Amino acid sequence: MMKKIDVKILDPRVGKEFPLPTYATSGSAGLDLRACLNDAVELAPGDTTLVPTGLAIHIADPSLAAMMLPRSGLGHKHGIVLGNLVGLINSDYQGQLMISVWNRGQDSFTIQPGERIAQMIFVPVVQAEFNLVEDFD
Amino acid sequence: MMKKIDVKILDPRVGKEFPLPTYATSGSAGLDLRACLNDAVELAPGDTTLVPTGLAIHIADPSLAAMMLPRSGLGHKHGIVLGNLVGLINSDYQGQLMISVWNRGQDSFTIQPGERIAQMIFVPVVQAEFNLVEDFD
Amino acid sequence: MMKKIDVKILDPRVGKEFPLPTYATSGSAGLDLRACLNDAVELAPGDTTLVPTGLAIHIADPSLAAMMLPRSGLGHKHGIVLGNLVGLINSDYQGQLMISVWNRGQDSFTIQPGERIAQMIFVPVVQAEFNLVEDFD
Ligand SMILES: O=c1ccn([C@H]2C[C@H](O)[C@@H](COP(=O)(O)OP(=O)(O)OP(=O)(O)O)O2)c(=O)[nH]1
Ligand SMILES: O=c1ccn([C@H]2C[C@H](O)[C@@H](COP(=O)(O)OP(=O)(O)OP(=O)(O)O)O2)c(=O)[nH]1
Ligand SMILES: O=c1ccn([C@H]2C[C@H](O)[C@@H](COP(=O)(O)OP(=O)(O)OP(=O)(O)O)O2)c(=O)[nH]1
Ligand SMILES: [Mg+2]
Ligand SMILES: [Mg+2]
Ligand SMILES: [Mg+2]
Repeated sequence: MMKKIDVKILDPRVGKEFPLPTYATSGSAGLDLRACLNDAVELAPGDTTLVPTGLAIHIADPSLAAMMLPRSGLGHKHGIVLGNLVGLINSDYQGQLMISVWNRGQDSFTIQPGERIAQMIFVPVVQAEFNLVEDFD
Repeated sequence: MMKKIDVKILDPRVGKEFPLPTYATSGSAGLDLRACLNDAVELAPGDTTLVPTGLAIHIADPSLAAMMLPRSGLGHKHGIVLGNLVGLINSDYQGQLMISVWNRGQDSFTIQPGERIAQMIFVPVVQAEFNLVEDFD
Repeated sequence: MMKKIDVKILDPRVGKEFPLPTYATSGSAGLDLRACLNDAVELAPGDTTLVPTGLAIHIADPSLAAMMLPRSGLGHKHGIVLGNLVGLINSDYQGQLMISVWNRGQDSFTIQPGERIAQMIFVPVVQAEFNLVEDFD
């Protein structure tokens, strides 16, 4: 299923020096997000840094959310994952998309400007209404 | 999409001193879960603690699951995430919802009673049946 | 919702000595994945190891992805989680399914051959097309 998502470019290098997020292939679940940075950021073991994307999206449909995830290679091989583990993006969020980058491993890592440092999937979400009961079936 | 989910209150403070989980806004993907605790729990760096919710849900529809996730602020800023990383709640689970709270950072943290310590999304899930093949297309 | 997923057995012990992944119950969201190993692997605190499944799947439908997650018991109780935190499996991926096993805790752990070391859910995914705007609504 396809959905057009409104995006506001906040940094003029996004779409230019830092390409807009893209699906690496046509069967790819996730779009790879790029670090919108002026200079490289050295992330020491155990440390977390907030990386700008230079963009804002507005999902708008409350039946939809996005989830930011590590990329497998960075996570597995380099211990470069998310400080919030999974980043949940609400349909009504219109701020800048930010990446909490966490070095969960033993080796210092250089986050380069423009690096595809995380990915994001769009998934349907269901809004629950609680029905109080004394017992289940 | 909307779904009524049966909930059993297990601790009588849930719905009273500890509010039932709620969507912070109407476009929010996740419901914030509250720590059903008698007293605050001090979580040292690197440590994990099992936090009760004082509630049980029964999703019941095998086309639906819930996923518990860190909240971004706690995860990023405080290193307060999940010890199981993501908590998957099965449609047929009827036990108490529990939160594995893990301090992945360097600073000791006080989990207060009633704190919105994690969030939960409901997502559709697909049940796979494997089709054995010698080769793909 | 149900979906047949093509699977290629890559190791002849899969489906024999190492059972194919299964839903523990009929309301279970996830299939438990087994470590296709010749011998046990001792995973020291803080270390990551790549575990084969001995199988390959081909989801094929770009409206579907899988997500690999820790199992709650291993994650919470033993600190045995995923080095990539969540493993996203793309619809067009046809390689061997691999598990990045990460010991996030303080105790050494033996990964036995055949152990149900992680689980996998199939979720619908939406492919986004960006619509550039100057302002949101
Ligand atoms: O990796 C992330 C995670 C979240 N967000 C944004 C989008 C999301 O809608 C908002 C709030 O996320 P969450 O609800 O997980 O964090 P919170 O701590 O509950 O903040 P709030 O009180 O605003 O809901 O932060 C990001 O930009 N990056
Ligand atoms: O953060 C969590 C994660 C899970 N659960 C409950 C709901 C879920 O349905 C059950 C089992 O979860 P999972 O299948 O991930 O753990 P397991 O180690 O495989 O236990 P089991 O053998 O019972 O399936 O534990 C929670 O209360 N909190
Ligand atoms: O735990 C995992 C995660 C991923 N994969 C496979 C399936 C997935 O389709 C592929 C690529 O995953 P991802 O896109 O997260 O990693 P990447 O670093 O971006 O590699 P690539 O550049 O190939 O997309 O790796 C696994 O076998 N196990
Ligand atoms: Mg990728
Ligand atoms: Mg929130
Ligand atoms: Mg299980």
